[PDB]
Amino acid sequence: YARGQHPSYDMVYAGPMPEIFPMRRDFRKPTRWDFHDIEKQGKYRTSGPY
Amino acid sequence: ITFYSDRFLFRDLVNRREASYANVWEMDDPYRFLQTEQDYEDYWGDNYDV
Amino acid sequence: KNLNSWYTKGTMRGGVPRIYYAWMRPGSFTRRRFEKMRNPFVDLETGTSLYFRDTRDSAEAIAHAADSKGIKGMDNAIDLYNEYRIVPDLYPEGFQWKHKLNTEYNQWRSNTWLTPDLIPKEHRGRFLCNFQLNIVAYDMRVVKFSPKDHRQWIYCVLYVGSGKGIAGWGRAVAPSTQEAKKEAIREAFSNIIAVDLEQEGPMYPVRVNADGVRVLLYPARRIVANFRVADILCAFGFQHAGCRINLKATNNPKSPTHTVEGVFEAVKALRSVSEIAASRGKVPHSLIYNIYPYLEEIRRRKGMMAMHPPGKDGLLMPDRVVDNRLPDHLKRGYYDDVYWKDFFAGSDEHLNEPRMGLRGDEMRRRLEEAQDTRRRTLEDVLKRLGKTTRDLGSIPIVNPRVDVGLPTHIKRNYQLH
RNA sequence: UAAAUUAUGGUCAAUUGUUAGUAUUCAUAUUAAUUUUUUUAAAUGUUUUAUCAUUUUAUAAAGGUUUAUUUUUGAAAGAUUUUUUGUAUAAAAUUUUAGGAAUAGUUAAUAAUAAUUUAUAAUUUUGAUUAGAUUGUUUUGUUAAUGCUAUUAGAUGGGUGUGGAAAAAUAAAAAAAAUAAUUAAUAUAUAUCAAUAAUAAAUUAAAUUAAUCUAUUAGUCAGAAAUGGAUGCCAGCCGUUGCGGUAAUUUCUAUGCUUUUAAAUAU
RNA sequence: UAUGCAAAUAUAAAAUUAUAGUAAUUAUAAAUUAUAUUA
Ligand SMILES: [Mg+2]
Ligand SMILES: [Mg+2]
Ligand SMILES: [Mg+2]
Ligand SMILES: [Mg+2]
Ligand SMILES: [Mg+2]
Ligand SMILES: [Mg+2]
Ligand SMILES: [Mg+2]
Ligand SMILES: [Mg+2]
Ligand SMILES: [Mg+2]
Ligand SMILES: [Mg+2]
Ligand SMILES: [Mg+2]
Repeated sequence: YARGQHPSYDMVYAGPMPEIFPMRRDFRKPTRWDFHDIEKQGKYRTSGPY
Repeated sequence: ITFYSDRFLFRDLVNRREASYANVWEMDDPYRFLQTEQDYEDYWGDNYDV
Repeated sequence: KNLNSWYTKGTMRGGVPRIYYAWMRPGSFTRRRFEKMRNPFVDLETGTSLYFRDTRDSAEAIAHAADSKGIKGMDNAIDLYNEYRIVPDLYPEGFQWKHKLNTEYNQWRSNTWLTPDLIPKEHRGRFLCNFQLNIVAYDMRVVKFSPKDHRQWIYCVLYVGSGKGIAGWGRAVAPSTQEAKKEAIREAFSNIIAVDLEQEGPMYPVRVNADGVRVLLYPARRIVANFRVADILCAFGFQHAGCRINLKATNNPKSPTHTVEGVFEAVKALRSVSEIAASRGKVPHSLIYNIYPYLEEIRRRKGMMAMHPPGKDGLLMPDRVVDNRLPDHLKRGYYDDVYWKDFFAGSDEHLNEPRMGLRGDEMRRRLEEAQDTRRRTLEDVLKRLGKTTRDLGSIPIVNPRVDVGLPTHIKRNYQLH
């Protein structure tokens, strides 16, 4: 390496870092804009999903 | 977004083509990717053991 | 040392989703046309001789002095699935699965299937996506058909978009409101543009003018633009773009039409980075990893892996002519010891008489799936007795529906057993 | 006239107005300001001394200046027994008015000269002098940005000429020759030009010392939000196209209703 | 009908008018408009 004859491994030779073990299902997290009555999302109460 | 020339890999190409190894273990050891101390510090930052 | 963090770059649009790519653009994903060798290249025999040029010197390709036996390097396949990808993919393969019809894919994955009138022929079964419709403006123009006759025609400007990287805009002048809406929509699908999202926003400034409207599309940390221009740029799935129309916002001309046509024109003038890199005949920094396995087994080819068998080229020409075929009676009991007797039984390809060796039942099966005077055949004798074809099984008759004696039936089938 | 690597290094430039055929930085936007609010100022008597005197105590009055403002240590600092030195007043740059003409105790040499020394003098069209406006060369606002747009205030001639230096006639907030005082920063109700207060502007309570305050506006055609009732080209609205001709979602009034909640409006 | 006098479109410019304080703009070109002696 010191005389510059060592075969280079640089960050240029790296492809994508793959997802190997797939995490988990991300279940839908209830937000303030998901409500079965249009009332619970009011203008006087709810200013946004969170 | 760097654009390399066509022959950009030549130096490394003749370095690889002319390499030689005492045994085959030296040929592919897992750690040939690493030269400086910065390399060893990036490769093991995860295990607080190592 | 780069104080902008890639961690926080972007603009929340609230509910508006946009797509992002984990690595490359999805069209570039499945490469199967080069992998499974469907290309015109392979079909034209020409140039296949070139895999084998080492044959041009006979005593050499035996001797193996030169390490280059192959087109691109040391052998014909060193890395088949890696090397070639180092060219920027200008014309990616895209979606190649034919298991359904184009219209079935279209039907399932796209709302666009429900509105067959709004789409031109070239795009008809071609879309897998859902499109949003945004109506920018309605307006009224007077249309004079004659010096007395006057009609009120209306005028639509809208843009179709899907945040998955595809949008388009249209405008039209028609008699009714609904009419101009539909017209504008098919005019917008005629003009559809797409954007390469590998880069997620323009990497250089685009300075371009629509008619009288000077537009600047430049790289930004997030999306910054007029509300309308902004969700137009969101319709393409741009995270990092930012864009400005006409210097000062008060500058003439300014119409809703102008605002739309401007940003669409600008985006239509944008060049992808890969395209730029190929344009100069150069290798992009992003695509170099593909060369790695190649470069790897250059390094690793020393020693035995570089060695070829002395004397042997791998090309073995035919010399003699070999035929092992046999007359049927010879192969009737040929494989009895290796396998069971009657080895070739119902085999149509491997026998000149497909029905020989068969026991009566299996012979009857074939006709069974297959299906003039006052005489009774044995067929209707069975129908009036109600025995079908199965009950006769110890009797030499196979075809019940022929008019012939039992002895005839015996002699016709005799060679079979 | 060749590429380069021992690989992201030398530390963030990044632009958001709903328009009305077209050409041209020009109405309605944000930020910054004036409109707009008494949480930072303040009262008269300076003071020693050897006595009618003599020592100490040096740039906020006005006037309007654009080739313009420049200086010492001999005072004090300041230390030895007495004579102690030299360096300074000068210049160079940057200088405004839409449409432009002459200015003048006057230049240079002589010299401690000349209200009448000598000379073919000096300033000006490369913009003078008068005259208007104006407090000059680290200070602001806007902006991604060469820009555009601010910056106060303070040196106004001489005439017994003191003093180191004229800066010398109310208007401090500079301890002024014995330690006045430091347990002080609080100053009541005045001013000048500054100094951005609607400080969780609305539900669980203030690890206080409970002291100041009782606090509201807009719109309602286009573009979030409408109905009655009047009115009838009138009265009136008007950021803007424009509205008002008995049915006005654009005027007035009543009631509701709308707002993304430090206000509308004007400059 | 070029012996006196006489600079002057051939473009160096910042929205129209207006002697450079007046009004709020102005200017602009191809849609549309029935009779011109063709076998
Ligand atoms: Mg090298
Ligand atoms: Mg305008
Ligand atoms: Mg003064
Ligand atoms: Mg003056
Ligand atoms: Mg000067
Ligand atoms: Mg001077
Ligand atoms: Mg005097
Ligand atoms: Mg509305
Ligand atoms: Mg009103
Ligand atoms: Mg009435
Ligand atoms: Mg009404």
